[PDB]
Amino acid sequence: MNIFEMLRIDEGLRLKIYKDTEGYYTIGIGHLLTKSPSLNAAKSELDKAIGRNTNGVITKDEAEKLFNQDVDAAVRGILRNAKLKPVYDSLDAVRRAAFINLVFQMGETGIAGFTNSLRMLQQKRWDEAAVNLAKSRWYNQTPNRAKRVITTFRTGTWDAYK
Ligand SMILES: [Cl-]
Ligand SMILES: [Cl-]
Repeated sequence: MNIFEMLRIDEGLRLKIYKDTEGYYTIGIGHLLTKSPSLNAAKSELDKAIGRNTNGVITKDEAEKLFNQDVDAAVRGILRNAKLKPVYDSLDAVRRAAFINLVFQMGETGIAGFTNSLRMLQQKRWDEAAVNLAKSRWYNQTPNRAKRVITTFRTGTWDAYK
């Protein structure tokens, strides 16, 4: 198991524009297109991201390409972020994948306040961090995915995902 397979389980793959859990226009492997309500604004962004007139549909290859870009940008953002970087550095390989998942999902941004959880993770207080992470809109909105991520942080293994 690796970050790609992990996120592919969490996000699924859809080749036609769809709405995500928050109601946003998405495509592929969790690739957010726009937060606007307009399906046309979504088709426009999609064509712009693909470099072709897509009519809201892409191929598996095109989906995989967006995915590779997005994981690369997720990692790079973490490494550029002064709050994130030290946590990431401190973690083992599995837990690093858990942190990447969290950022892919919610942006460098929204996780902005796992301030307390982040300090807990850096300190390696696994159980306490898992408890703190669970007190979040994140956990309440997408409880099954949150549980898997949380378990990866607690345990440092891929058990939640076999
Ligand atoms: Cl893009
Ligand atoms: Cl879920």
